[PDB]
Amino acid sequence: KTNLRLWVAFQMMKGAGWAGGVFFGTLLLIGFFRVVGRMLPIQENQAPAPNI
Amino acid sequence: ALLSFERKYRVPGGTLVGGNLFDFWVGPFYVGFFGVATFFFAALGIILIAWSAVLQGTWNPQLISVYPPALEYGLGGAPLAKGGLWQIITICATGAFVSWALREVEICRKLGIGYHIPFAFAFAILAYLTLVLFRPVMMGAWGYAFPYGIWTHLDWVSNTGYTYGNFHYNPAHMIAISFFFTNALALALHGALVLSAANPEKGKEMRTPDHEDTFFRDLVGYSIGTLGIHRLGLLLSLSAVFFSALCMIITGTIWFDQWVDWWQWWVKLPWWANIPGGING
Amino acid sequence: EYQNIFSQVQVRGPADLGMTEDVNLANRSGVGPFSTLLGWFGNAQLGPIYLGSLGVLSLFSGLMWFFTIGIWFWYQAGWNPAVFLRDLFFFSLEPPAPEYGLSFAAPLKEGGLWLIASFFMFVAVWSWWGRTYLRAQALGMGKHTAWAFLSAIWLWMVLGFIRPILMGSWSEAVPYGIFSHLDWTNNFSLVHGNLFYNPFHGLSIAFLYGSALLFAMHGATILAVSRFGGERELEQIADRGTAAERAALFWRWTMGFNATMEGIHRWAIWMAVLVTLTGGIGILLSGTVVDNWYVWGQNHGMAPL
Amino acid sequence: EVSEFAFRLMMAAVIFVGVGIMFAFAGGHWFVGLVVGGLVAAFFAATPNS
Amino acid sequence: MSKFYKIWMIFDPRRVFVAQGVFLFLLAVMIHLILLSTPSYNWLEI
Amino acid sequence: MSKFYKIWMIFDPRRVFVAQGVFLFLLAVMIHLILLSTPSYNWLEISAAKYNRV
Amino acid sequence: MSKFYKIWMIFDPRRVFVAQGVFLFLLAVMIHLILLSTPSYNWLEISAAKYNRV
Amino acid sequence: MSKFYKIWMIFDPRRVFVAQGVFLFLLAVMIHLILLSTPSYNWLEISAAKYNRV
Amino acid sequence: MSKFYKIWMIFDPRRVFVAQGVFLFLLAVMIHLILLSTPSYNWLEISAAKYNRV
Amino acid sequence: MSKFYKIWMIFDPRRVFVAQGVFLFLLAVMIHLILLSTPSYNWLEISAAKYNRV
Amino acid sequence: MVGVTAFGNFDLASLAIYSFWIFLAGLIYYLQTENMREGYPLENEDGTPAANQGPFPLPKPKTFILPHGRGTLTVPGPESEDRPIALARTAVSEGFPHAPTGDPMKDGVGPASWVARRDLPELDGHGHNKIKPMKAAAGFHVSAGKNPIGLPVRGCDLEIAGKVVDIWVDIPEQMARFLEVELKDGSTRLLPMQMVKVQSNRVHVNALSSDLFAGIPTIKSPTEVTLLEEDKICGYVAGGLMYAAPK
Amino acid sequence: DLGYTGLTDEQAQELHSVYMSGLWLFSAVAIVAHLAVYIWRPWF
Amino acid sequence: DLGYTGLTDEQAQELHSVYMSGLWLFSAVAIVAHLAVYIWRPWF
Amino acid sequence: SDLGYTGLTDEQAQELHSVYMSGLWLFSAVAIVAHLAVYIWRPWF
Ligand SMILES: CCCCCCCCCCCCCCCCCC(=O)OC[C@H](COP(=O)([O-])OCC(O)COP(=O)([O-])OC[C@@H](COC(=O)CCCCCCCCCCCCCCCCC)OC(=O)CCCCCCCCCCCCCCCCC)OC(=O)CCCCCCCCCCCCCCCCC
Ligand code: BCL
Ligand SMILES: COC(C)(C)C/C=C/C(C)=C/C=C/C(C)=C/C=C/C(C)=C/C=C/C=C(C)/C=C/C=C(\C)CC/C=C(\C)CCC=C(C)C
Ligand SMILES: COC(C)(C)C/C=C/C(C)=C/C=C/C(C)=C/C=C/C(C)=C/C=C/C=C(C)/C=C/C=C(\C)CC/C=C(\C)CCC=C(C)C
Ligand SMILES: COC(C)(C)C/C=C/C(C)=C/C=C/C(C)=C/C=C/C(C)=C/C=C\C=C(C)\C=C\C=C(/C)CC/C=C(\C)CCC=C(C)C
Ligand SMILES: [Fe+2]
Repeated sequence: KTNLRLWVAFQMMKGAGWAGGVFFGTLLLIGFFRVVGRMLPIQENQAPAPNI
Repeated sequence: ALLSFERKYRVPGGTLVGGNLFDFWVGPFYVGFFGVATFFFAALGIILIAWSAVLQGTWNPQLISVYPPALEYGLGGAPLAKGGLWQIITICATGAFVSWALREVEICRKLGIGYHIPFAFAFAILAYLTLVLFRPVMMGAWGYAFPYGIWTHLDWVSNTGYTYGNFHYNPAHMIAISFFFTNALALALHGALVLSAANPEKGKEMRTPDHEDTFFRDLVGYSIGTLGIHRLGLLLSLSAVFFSALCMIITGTIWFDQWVDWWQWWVKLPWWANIPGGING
Repeated sequence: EYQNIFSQVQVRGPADLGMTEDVNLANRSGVGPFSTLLGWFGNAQLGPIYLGSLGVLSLFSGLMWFFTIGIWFWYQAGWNPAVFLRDLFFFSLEPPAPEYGLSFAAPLKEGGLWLIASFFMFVAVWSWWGRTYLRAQALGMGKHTAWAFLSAIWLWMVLGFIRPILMGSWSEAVPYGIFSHLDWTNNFSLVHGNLFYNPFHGLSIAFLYGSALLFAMHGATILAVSRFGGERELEQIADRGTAAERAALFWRWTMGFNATMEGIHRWAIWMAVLVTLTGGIGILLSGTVVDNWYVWGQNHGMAPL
Repeated sequence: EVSEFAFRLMMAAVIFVGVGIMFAFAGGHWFVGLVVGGLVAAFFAATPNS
Repeated sequence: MSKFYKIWMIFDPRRVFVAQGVFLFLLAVMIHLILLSTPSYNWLEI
Repeated sequence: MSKFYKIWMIFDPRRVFVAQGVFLFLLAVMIHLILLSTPSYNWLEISAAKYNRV
Repeated sequence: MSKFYKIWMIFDPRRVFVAQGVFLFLLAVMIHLILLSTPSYNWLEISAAKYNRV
Repeated sequence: MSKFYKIWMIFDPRRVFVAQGVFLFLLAVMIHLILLSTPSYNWLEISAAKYNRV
Repeated sequence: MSKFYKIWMIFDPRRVFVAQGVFLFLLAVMIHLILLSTPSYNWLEISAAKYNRV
Repeated sequence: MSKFYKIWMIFDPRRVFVAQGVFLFLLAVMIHLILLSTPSYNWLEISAAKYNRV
Repeated sequence: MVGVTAFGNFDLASLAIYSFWIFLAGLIYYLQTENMREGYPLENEDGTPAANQGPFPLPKPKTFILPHGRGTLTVPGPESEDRPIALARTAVSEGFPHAPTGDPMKDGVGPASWVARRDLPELDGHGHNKIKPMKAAAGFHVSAGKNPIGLPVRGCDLEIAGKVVDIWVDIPEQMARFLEVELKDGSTRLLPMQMVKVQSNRVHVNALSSDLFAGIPTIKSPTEVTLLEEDKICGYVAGGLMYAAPK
Repeated sequence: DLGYTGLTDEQAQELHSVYMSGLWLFSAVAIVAHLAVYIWRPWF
Repeated sequence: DLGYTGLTDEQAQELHSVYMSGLWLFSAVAIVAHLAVYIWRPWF
Repeated sequence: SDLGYTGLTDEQAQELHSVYMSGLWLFSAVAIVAHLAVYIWRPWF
């Protein structure tokens, strides 16, 4: 049944699309924090490594 | 297996992902979709901690430490034995925490209660993510995060604090500490009051909420009430964690010097900057 | 959508004077004003406050302590209101110098006035503890508040009275200032190695984080089940309802085990008295038994060595 | 829809920022702006218009 | 594989498909980040 | 040995299959990460050394 | 020791089977990790040294 | 000595058996860890030194 | 002294037996740890020195 | 002096017995640790010096 | 006492830490045993006692003396549900949900469950009813919020279900507890105040749709509400969230 | 016929046929991508 | 005669038959992969 | 009498224990063969 095939595809796509939206949203958030750290004067004032 | 009243509450509904799939219990625990996810992530993290202990060469649980990548790696990958395992464990810990929160949401909506507990947990998850993700990403490297060890993450705390002189001169730090101390005080007082009403002098009847109200009105002249005390506890805990997250996020990103030096803006206010007396004059 | 964080309607009636179990009603005051802000968050009524003999003692001694510290701050400011406001948080009453030991011969400017203020504070705090005990007794309640306060008093006594005597010097004690006692804690950790490696420090921090964790958990649970009248816990103990059952089942399905409407309060009181009790022990051990906590950790498998 | 309290809070925040910049320029220090703006914003937000 | 189809009389096909889509996407992401973290195969670097 | 089918008389197949999938995937990922952690059997670095990619 | 089957009148087989499966898996992982921690029994390193892999 | 069976009238067998199993396993693990911690009874190092496994 | 059995009309026999078992095991472990920490009476090190196993 | 039995009509025997046992054990352990801390009465060191177990 | 060890590295700090570990184990045991005073012994899903009961033994009974001659309560004790539960097993094996036989909100199962509390009103410290309608409460009035009396009540289906006529007030705490809502048929229902949002020109009940307002359990006496009636009402209104999701 | 899901035997057979079709198509796509990557840069 | 799941004897026997089929298929794939790895790079 | 906590009779307990012992002995035999292989490969005594 072709409708059965397309329904399986639709459920698979729903799961994959929800997961991808979440993961890419997190990746965008990481890029946001990275860019706003680039604008900050962190490059001038750099802290020492706290793990010894 | 079940509590004497548990049977009527175990009904088929309230899931977020999946349906009758994963809608069952394992002993006392509820294991939905996010129960499976939480178990997977937590087991992976624990085995990876043990394997890092194997790599490091120690079996003492107080000496086991999993270190972030060195600063030379920036925000990229690292070799597994030199910071990759820390990154994998961080991803697993984040997944375990978020799946735990979502499982709690599923339980909340199966039982018909409000979602206060997952929200409160999300505050702690955000504090952890501030320490492990947001601050290192702004600062430019994964090596500004803390290691996964019982006594070495305390070394991270000590070194990070002493980079900026004495750390409890950070103002948001002061607010967070005040909230933490106030919260512990409120918790002690609340537990003691409820117990004293429920457990009066021997041979007496149980006290009522009027007796509790009267006890604190006699003591301090004000009683906040039962709803009030529970709101106060929730907000005190969340405000403590929020202000700790703030004081850390502004620490290596906006501030760079000793905090005791930050407090000089009040002293150098123009109308008393030069008056010759006291401590700063 | 209503999260029950703030009241949305506020009602006022006649003020509640309280119970009359065996309280001496002549020692009470009248009811104070009602406050709408407190009504938004909790109860609006202020008062009546009980003030008996132990209350007079506590008020007098605490007032004298506050006044002594304030007059010293005014002396340090040069009697200048502007300097007093500017260098507030910088003034301090310091304890005697280490040369004087435990003796009471230190001058007023050096450490004598600190001793006077400390006597006033000691009397005030112990009389307040007695007041909490007697206020619990008058109403017929148990004395749980008194013993939790006794834990807090134990830490306060170790910090200010017991450890200076074991160390043999009043200079070991805490100054009366805002930034000064913070500098005191930092120097205490530095002199004694690393206070992170004090194990009772670690237990105290565990129980402080535990108080925050537990009481966020508990406040959130009571707010979540308050749609069933969960906040009236004293009758959920006597008549278990659906609120207590749903709370227990939430925590049992989540983390495998749960509590009662009363056992959770036992957990709460113990989780807070433990932070203060372990802290007292850890401070008493510092300097008298261990002079360097990092070396102790190295010898006890906590540091790499 | 938004509540009257919510509107008061939005406008209190914008008034806080505005008056803060305003009196941080007028006075020599940012603390003057913070104090005046926070007092005005608190007074504005504590008095919902309904 | 004679009678593997009987797995669908054990589990709901819709929910299995959604969960399997989630699993496949997360596995792909895992393998891709493993590849990126290596100095070689980092196609963005080249 | 011929009587082992009676394990399904004790355990419902749904929970068992869920747990078995979780366990098997976890074990596979664990073994792969252990192999990637060692200089030898890190097939990516072995390939890089063999083909002089550096 | 011919009446040991009566343990199944004391303990429910399903609880026992689950608990012992967890116990056996964890014990196996523990022993393997101990052997991997020992340089003279870390078979990965032994094979790398035997076949001259650096 | 012949009346020790009456202990089962005092104590519930289920909890006794569970606690005894946990205690025995933990005692065995503790003794094994103690032996592994001593250089003269770590049988893995002893084998590594008897057979020349540097 | 012949009337010490009356202690069992004062103390619950089941609570006493559990408290006593915990107490006795903890005391035994503590004494063994004390003896292991003294270089004399550490039987493992004594045997190692006696048989030249170092 | 012959009426001290009357103490048992104002104190409950169970509380007294439990408190007495806890207090006695703690006192004895404290005194033993004090003696072990002093080198003059550390019998494990006196015996070692007597028989030259060093 | 610095450096003074009894044996090995065992000094007063080690003594203190081991003493604390023993005390903490004992205290955790005590706390869990005190927690075990409700819902035990554990049961099978067919009601019989469970073979497995747990590591912690059941505590000795303790007795509460309830105020106002309400009696005593001994816990742990013999606790029965005392109400029929309209649920059916979906699996022979344990660990699976139980399905409602009929109407779950009517039958009171799942998120719509209620407990057979006492059929008496809850009392204050003087013996009067704790909760009273604001008309019965002498000297009470709405102080500082949006007064809901007269506002239309709207269910989750965008339709009007009645109007607010009175507020039921907790006299000792001086807080509002219930909203009295008159329906189309001239009958009043009580809504928990924690379950309604008081907007500018309406009261919104998200948990319950307009028709379902008719099925809220009523109170037999107009001037007071007992603990059983509070459980019935609150359970129904809360279960509306799960069982009124369609429409 | 345990039938915890409500599908009959024939429904399960038909759905498994379509699911096998998809699994093999996905396998082919993954195989061709792997062959491309192996030609570009082998990992053995 | 003992039953905890509601499966009959034959139902459990058939479930075990197909479960063994899947287990043996999975194990055969595992052996082939292990043989390939061992030929590629032995670990003994 | 029976002394039953799980509701198993004697016959059900015997049949369950027989099958459990079969499984235990198979697991143990596999472990023994594994230990023989390891000991030939690298003896630890
Ligand atoms: C071998 C070493 C290990 C040792 C232990 C190992 C033994 C095995 C494990 C044992 C552990 C058991 C734990 C279970 C206790 C739970 C009992 C309970 O909560 O309810 C029962 C009972 C009342 O239950 P209830 O049902 O609510 O009663 C209602 C009543 O009807 C009406 O109410 P009420 O009027 O009767 O009173 C209510 C209150 C009542 O309970 C009490 O009365 C407590 C009394 C105060 C504590 C005693 C210290 C005070 C100083 C002594 C002077 C006064 C002594 C006389 C007290 C008057 C009693 C008549 O009940 C409470 O729940 C209060 C809870 C909070 C108590 C916190 C007290 C902390 C004070 C801090 C003192 C710091 C100074 C020294 C610090 C240590 C020094 C290094 O409460 C208690 O019995 C409390 C026990 C107090 C424990 C004291 C702490 C020990 C600290 C040691 C730390 C570890 C040492 C490591 C350092 C070593 C350094 C070298
Ligand atoms: C550089 C600084 C050092 C350090 C130095 C110290 C020292 C020194 C001490 C602590 C102590 C504590 N520290 Mg430390 N601490 C460090 C790092 C940390 C970190 C961290 C994340 O890094 C954390 C979470 C903590 C946490 C803690 C707490 C658990 C604990 C204090 C309990 C308390 O409530 O005290 C506050 C409560 C009191 C003092 C009790 C007060 C009770 C009395 C009765 C109140 C009288 C009030 C008076 C009458 C008021 C009038 C008021 C008006 C009526 C309004 N520390 C580092 C390593 N910390 C204490 C402790 O116990 O350690 C073992 C302590 O003494
Ligand atoms: C650190 O330690 C290291 C990693 C170094 C080594 C330590 C290692 C360990 C501890 C390894 C563990 C090895 C184990 C214990 C492996 C377990 C392997 C198993 C038990 C695999 C199971 C394979 C079974 C499989 C895939 C399932 C086949 C089942 C099927 C397709 C489904 C059956 C289809 C059905 C049933 C229809 C039924 C329905 C009706 C109506 C009849
Ligand atoms: C650090 O210390 C080290 C690790 C170095 C050394 C210390 C070591 C220790 C402490 C080692 C512990 C070794 C132990 C204690 C091992 C336990 C081994 C056991 C006891 C294994 C049990 C194996 C049982 C197995 C596989 C079960 C086979 C059972 C079956 C299939 C179940 C069949 C029974 C059935 C199905 C019910 C069917 C009948 C009916 C009527 C339905
Ligand atoms: C205009 O403003 C006026 C002048 C009207 C008043 C304003 C006043 C001010 C600015 C007051 C300042 C209050 C402050 C800043 C207080 C600082 C209080 C702190 C922060 C204390 C912090 C740690 C203190 C600790 C642990 C104290 C422990 C004290 C003790 C146990 C008491 C010990 C009692 C004993 C030592 C001495 C024994 C001698 C005799 C005769 C018994
Ligand atoms: Fe509470």
